[PDB]
Amino acid sequence: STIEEQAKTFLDKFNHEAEDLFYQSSLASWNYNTNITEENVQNMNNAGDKWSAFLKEQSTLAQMYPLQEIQNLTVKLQLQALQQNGSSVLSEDKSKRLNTILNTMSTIYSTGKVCNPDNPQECLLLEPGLNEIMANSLDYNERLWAWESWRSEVGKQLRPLYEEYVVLKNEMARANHYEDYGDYWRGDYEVNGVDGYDYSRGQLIEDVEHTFEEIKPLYEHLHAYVRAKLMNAYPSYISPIGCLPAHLLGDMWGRFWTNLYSLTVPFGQKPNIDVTDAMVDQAWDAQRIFKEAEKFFVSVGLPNMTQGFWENSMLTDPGNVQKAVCHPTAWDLGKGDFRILMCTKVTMDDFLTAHHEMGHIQYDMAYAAQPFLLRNGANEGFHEAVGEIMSLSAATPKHLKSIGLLSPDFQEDNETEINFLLKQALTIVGTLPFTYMLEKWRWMVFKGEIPKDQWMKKWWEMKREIVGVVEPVPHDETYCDPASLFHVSNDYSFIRYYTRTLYQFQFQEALCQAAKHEGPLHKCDISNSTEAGQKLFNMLRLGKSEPWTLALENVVGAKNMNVRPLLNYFEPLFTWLKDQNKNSFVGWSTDWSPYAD
Amino acid sequence: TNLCPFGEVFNATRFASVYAWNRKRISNCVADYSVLYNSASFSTFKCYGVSPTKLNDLCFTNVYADSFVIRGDEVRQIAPGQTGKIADYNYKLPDDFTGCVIAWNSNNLDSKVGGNYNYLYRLFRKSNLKPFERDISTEIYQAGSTPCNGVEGFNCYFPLQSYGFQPTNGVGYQPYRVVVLSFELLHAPATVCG
Ligand SMILES: *[C@@H]1O[C@H](CO)[C@@H](O)[C@H](O)[C@H]1NC(C)=O
Ligand SMILES: *[C@@H]1O[C@H](CO)[C@@H](O)[C@H](O)[C@H]1NC(C)=O
Ligand SMILES: *[C@@H]1O[C@H](CO)[C@@H](O)[C@H](O)[C@H]1NC(C)=O
Ligand SMILES: *[C@@H]1O[C@H](CO)[C@@H](O)[C@H](O)[C@H]1NC(C)=O
Ligand SMILES: *[C@@H]1O[C@H](CO)[C@@H](O)[C@H](O)[C@H]1NC(C)=O
Ligand SMILES: [Cl-]
Ligand SMILES: [Zn+2]
Repeated sequence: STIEEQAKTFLDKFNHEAEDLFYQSSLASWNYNTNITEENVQNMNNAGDKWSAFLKEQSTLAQMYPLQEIQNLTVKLQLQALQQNGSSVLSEDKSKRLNTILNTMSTIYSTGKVCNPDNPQECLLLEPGLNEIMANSLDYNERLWAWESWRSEVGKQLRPLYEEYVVLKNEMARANHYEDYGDYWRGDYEVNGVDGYDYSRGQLIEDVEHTFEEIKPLYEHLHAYVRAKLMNAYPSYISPIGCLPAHLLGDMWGRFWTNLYSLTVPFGQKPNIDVTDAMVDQAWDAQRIFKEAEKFFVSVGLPNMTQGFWENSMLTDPGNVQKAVCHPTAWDLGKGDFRILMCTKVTMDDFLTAHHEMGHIQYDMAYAAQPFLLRNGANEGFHEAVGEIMSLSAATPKHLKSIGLLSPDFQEDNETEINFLLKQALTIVGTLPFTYMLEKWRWMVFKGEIPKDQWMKKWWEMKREIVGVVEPVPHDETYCDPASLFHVSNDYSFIRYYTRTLYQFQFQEALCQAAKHEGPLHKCDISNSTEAGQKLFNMLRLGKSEPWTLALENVVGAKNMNVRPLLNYFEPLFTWLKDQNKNSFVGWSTDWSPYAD
Repeated sequence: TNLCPFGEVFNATRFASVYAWNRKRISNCVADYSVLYNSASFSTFKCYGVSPTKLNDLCFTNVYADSFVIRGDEVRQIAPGQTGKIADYNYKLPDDFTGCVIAWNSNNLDSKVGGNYNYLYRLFRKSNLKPFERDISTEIYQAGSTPCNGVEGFNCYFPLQSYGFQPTNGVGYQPYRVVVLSFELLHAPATVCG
């Protein structure tokens, strides 16, 4: 009778149709990804097309019930998710133009190549060629050549496309009554109509900026320590008061500073924990690795894996006859079918990755009873936050001793912990100014605050000011250096890596408290704590049926993103950095550059 | 003194869809209810009213054996006082139910790669079923006010949806064969004993 009762019946029909159509698609996608054949690309495309067509038809249909006349909020959440027409609010001509632009930028990125200035037939792609240079080379000029020629050969191609992408995406977003495409992206965090849990799209800007201010002193000190270490190794290339040259950061963008570890390691003769040899000594295999991770989750009160998981997952490289896509992924196919795909090696890295991916599965199993559309993380940052904390616990010396991979005669001390925290900070803290700065620039481009003729000028001013990184070669507006990173040229939002990073330390802090952990937060292992498992499970089973602010509060007692646990985690390194830096300049002047003499 | 034909109900090659649940009347025969219990091949065998061990020492005028296929997660609705799509729209047990409910996993027979769509269930109905009622209509369900004129459209859904049984589903989604035994007493002689 009423509009809500009809929407309920419509969703009732959608859920049952969607489950089966999504299941076929996932199944066809699975057979391609474990067995790369031309026939399988085809089945994968057809079943995905059916699923895409089903959604467009159901989206149109869902728009005939106005949310304005729906009071039940979970009905309202589902209808709204299905109603977001997205691109189909543009004219067909603009949609086709946009999808063509998207496609071209994507293939420019994945097929873009540079050839060395001596041999026009010997070329490198980004992956593996340029990435191997930017992660491994110590040679200043090789790194400079890779950095610059990536941005001038492929970035210049992306520039005109990116300009037209911004125009069309903004048209798309305004037609859906957002103020621009960045505001559209910030929609992931919006909560309306739940008293004491609402969250506006603009509020995300303020909380990212406020939490970032509190991160700056840790980052300034990390930056100053890293600059001093690099200056010792490159004395004629680095100013003691300047920004870090962008091509000296350990990958193609300085997205993570992970690969600076060999040049910056504090206590360079202390042994690093690597249980790989011990796994090989005890003849572990992939099966044992995943059995151990299962044991980890069972120890905190969470279910074991389903029988189908063990039967249907692909946990080792399937030999050489069939080729597989070996990037580790957790699959939620629907209908109680959960799988991990991973070409597992007998290494500590893959041992930790397995706990990470199985955390995804554990999240997927917990919200499987939610209606189809609410089967997801509470927001874009939750799934990855959940995966990360599992590797935190699994890697600690306590846990590695507990499972017999680390000798009890292993000696943890001051220095090995500072080593570990610095390696952690290079990756985790190093990416936070990078991530904030990149998204801020996109948010301002989408908002219209950066004219086209200052795109690159503003990009490099914000790199120098916010990130403390300076370009080694001047770039005019024929470049599009943002787009030389995957997420920009492939149309993915980036703030998720910032929010995820804060969430994970909030979770870990809460769970380690519930586990009664004594000592510095980075040493905590939540193993054997059913109190920790329950507190996590109370959020996991929510999916996205509740506001993310409430889902967060279930675990950590607060309703918002908070930096304090991240700083708490890094406090032992902070005080050590501050002491190390007593004879250094802390901070950076932005006018120095490698090419200005 | 002939044996009750339970093998043809339990070992049928193909079961009914639950919306069109099959009923077999059992009469004038001798039934060994403790070979059924002591098979150790059923995941569910919950009698409501008297123990199997004890009802093998009993006589009834008529026994009914209803059989059908549902999802693993739905077997719990084959019990008195349950709600859900099966209990409300397909097969409804009364409150004072006195028979037995048997079920087992039939993933090996009732699912196949690419999907077995043979089995259907009723997704919508204007109201709930009375106990032991059966509805096999295929009338388009009018969810709105505009009539349907016998075709699917906005607010007009075909009322029967198919299960899609693939062998790789989870146990909650796998097919389960179900036999329900109803025992009745009347004024006529008791033609079923053990
Ligand atoms: C891989 O795919 C081919 C065709 O796409 C199929 O015939 C073959 O059986 C598959 N291999 C395995 C191991 O399933
Ligand atoms: C919303 O709808 C679902 C199903 O229609 C129902 O179970 C739930 O209790 C309802 N909640 C509210 C607050 O209306
Ligand atoms: C998972 O744990 C339960 C609880 O003991 C057990 O009954 C079940 O058989 C286990 N599953 C597997 C695949 O071992
Ligand atoms: C968890 O408990 C078991 C049983 O007491 C023990 O063998 C294992 O080492 C424990 N793990 C930790 C990290 O305490
Ligand atoms: C069904 O078949 C099996 C296998 O032969 C048999 O043991 C069983 O008794 C049969 N069921 C009945 C009710 O006779
Ligand atoms: Cl850049
Ligand atoms: Zn992950």
